[PDB]
Amino acid sequence: KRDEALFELIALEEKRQREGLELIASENFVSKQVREAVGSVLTNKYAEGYPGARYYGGCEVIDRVESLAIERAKALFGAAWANVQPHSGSQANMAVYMALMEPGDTLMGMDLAAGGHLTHGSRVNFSGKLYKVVSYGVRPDTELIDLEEVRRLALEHRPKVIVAGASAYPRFWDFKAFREIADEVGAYLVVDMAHFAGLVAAGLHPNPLPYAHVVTSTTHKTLRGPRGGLILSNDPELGKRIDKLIFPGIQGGPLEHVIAGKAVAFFEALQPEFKEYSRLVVENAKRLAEELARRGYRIVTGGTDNHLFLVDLRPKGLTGKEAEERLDAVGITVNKNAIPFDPKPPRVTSGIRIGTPAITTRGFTPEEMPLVAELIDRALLEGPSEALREEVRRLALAHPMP
Amino acid sequence: KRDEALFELIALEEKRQREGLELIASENFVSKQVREAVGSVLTNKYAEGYPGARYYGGCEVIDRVESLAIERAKALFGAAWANVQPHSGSQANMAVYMALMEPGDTLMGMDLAAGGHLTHGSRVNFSGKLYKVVSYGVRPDTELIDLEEVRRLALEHRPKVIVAGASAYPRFWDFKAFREIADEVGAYLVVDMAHFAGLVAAGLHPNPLPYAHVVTSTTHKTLRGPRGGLILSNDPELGKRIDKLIFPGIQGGPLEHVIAGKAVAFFEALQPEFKEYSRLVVENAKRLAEELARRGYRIVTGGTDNHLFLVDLRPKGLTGKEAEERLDAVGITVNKNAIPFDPKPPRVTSGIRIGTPAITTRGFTPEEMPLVAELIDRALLEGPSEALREEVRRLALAHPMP
Ligand SMILES: Nc1nc2c(c(=O)[nH]1)N(C=O)[C@@H](CNc1ccc(C(=O)N[C@@H](CCC(=O)O)C(=O)O)cc1)CN2
Ligand SMILES: Cc1ncc(COP(=O)(O)O)c(/C=N/[C@@H](CO)C(=O)O)c1O
Repeated sequence: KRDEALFELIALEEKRQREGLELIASENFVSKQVREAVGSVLTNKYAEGYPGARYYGGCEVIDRVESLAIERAKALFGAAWANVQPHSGSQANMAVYMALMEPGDTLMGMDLAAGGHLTHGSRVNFSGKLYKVVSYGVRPDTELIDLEEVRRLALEHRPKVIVAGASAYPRFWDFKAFREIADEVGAYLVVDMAHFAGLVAAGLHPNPLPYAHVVTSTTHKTLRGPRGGLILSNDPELGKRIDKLIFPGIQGGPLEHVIAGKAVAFFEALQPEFKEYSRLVVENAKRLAEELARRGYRIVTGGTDNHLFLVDLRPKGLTGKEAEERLDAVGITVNKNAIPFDPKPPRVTSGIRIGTPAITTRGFTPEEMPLVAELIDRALLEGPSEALREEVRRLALAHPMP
Repeated sequence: KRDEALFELIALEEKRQREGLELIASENFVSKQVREAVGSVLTNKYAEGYPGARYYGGCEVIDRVESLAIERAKALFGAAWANVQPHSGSQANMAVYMALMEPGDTLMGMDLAAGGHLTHGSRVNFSGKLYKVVSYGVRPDTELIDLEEVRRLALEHRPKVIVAGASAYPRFWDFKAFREIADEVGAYLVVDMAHFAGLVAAGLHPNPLPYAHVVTSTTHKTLRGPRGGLILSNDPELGKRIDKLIFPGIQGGPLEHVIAGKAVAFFEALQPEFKEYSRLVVENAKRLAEELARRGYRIVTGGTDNHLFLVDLRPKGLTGKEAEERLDAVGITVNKNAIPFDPKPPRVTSGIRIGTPAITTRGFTPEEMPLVAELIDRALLEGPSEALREEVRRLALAHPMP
């Protein structure tokens, strides 16, 4: 018997994805071959351990798959060591923190309200439960990280680990300065590149590998791979320590079908086509930010260096929650996001976050960003209408999904 | 461009799975429709939070998928609450421990050599690093759990959490007695049913749900679903606590394509055909253990009540590592496994673990277990030969599976 109730929902989700504009910055659409690998029989194999050093028979082919994912990751990112087993970006961070720190040690990371991730020290996350947390944010007058304040905080608190990277920070990172600061206090520098890993792979974002002691990431988001995690380093001895925390430390059997999907995603990113895709992501984001500024919004930090930007909605008197709702009503998905020193509480906010990776995967190009900006503005100014929902639906449908 | 090299490896793994006898007790073969759900576009959507309580818009269909998995898990096991987001059995156990304990509390679980899982308190695992561990074993004479020793250990050490369930214990569990022992010291009883979850669902193993405070599980062993984790409870208020530890506590975005696969697996397990499948799993395991005993192999406890058994290879002068290699040389896949009171460490061991869920899925019957026992025996006694490898290959190819 086919599970028809479940597959009816999958068909509805396929239709939903085709018929709207996905502007949430973390999203992307994986290729059919990434899906083919993830849906493979490799899920059937228990393969605890590492290639050639497994706790089960029968892993000869799985070992070739996992080694292929590892070697491609090292080639793609210019790394000396990789671990491709983390089930998610959160598990990548967890293994690294547990390899470098004991509970009670001090972790330094970007404040959630300023753009940091839950795993960078939030009190409701294991990162802020197991470790003492020092957070850094952005300057009120620049909207940017203040390296002098990062350094001041690190000297005062002597973190064991400093995390650079974020989920909602629209500019480049000074990885060299972060490593200088970590060196001054004897901390490890961990770079969580999840959001911008595709741009690093494409050479369109500074590469953190030479400066970080360890780099963590998601394989999804701008890298456009299957949902899962990744760890990289230029230090294979540190790598051996982290391998032990992934297994037997915090995971059991790895998802070898997902690892096969990671090998496919790395294959795709090693092709020259991926650099052009990534160039268009960055150009779409800059252009869309510019076109919204021309229509009367303000862009936090004035713009963006990467795939995402933050819209300050105060020129038009809207909250992030209101804007989210109005845009959802016409099939445009964004997410509310606090602006620096936001005057509104976090369930409300004064901003939204937009990213271009997903629409760029569907073939949107920079000359189409004025129209996207116009439709966003109309939704915000006019509120929802059937006509605007259908214009968005036609536009989405005209940009086929992988 | 298609990633031909990676897909050639997948084809080699498909061929390996067709042409050998997969006797690893923790493995199975998922159906084509479980694969189809896990390969779906649902990977593309970030769905942090829970159904009807998401961070982001656009989850209206995802919520119906996750809710379907939740409600089918509740119906399958008679639970009042379920969490279907854990990425793995390891993450299901981690979240439960962090919901019920603080680092430094006492955790009581089964000794690893006696059958307990790494996440039941191993010092190289988060369970033995974050918590103070005390372990119960089995009796040296019968190799069975002695509930009176379990009771003494609990009274002496006053654990906050007692774990019942195991990776390699071949007999039934007295969950009522474990709960009485937990109540005597005010401990929470956590049952990790990962190995026997399918047998519970089929009514062929005592159900822990009435007696445990919390039940954890994998979806991919006897449940024959996608690779992932699961949490259940008959207390929906305890469930709300644990939901917070899965997210935002230890995970980020859930794998909604895998969750769709879990829904499919639970649908398959609710079918009458699954009860007959599970009956044959247990009959095959009992018969195969009896057939090897009649060839002179020592079976730990003399037999099995479930899908797995352990062979003590000390009388044959072989380590489990050597047995695993010899069997794999002729296409019979097992894993070396610790046995109770094992003098050798986990990378060597004195035994092998065999289970029947995977071959039973391919249609192996109890009347074929005499032939499987013969092939295992010859592999250990004579070592490898192409004629023996081909005999194994023919028997495997007689049992096709899409
Ligand atoms: N009873 C039981 N059997 C099981 C497991 C289990 O947890 N318990 N496994 C659960 O997955 C599998 C084997 N996995 C294991 C992997 C590593 C270690 C371990 O203790 N490793 C140590 C020391 C190794 C050595 O020196 O031999 C380490 O890595 O430091 C144990 C089991 C299958 N059989
Ligand atoms: C009782 C129990 N709980 C949790 C897990 C952990 O499940 P993930 O592997 O993280 O999905 C397992 C796994 N067992 C494997 C070896 O780990 C095996 O037996 O062969 C288990 O047996």
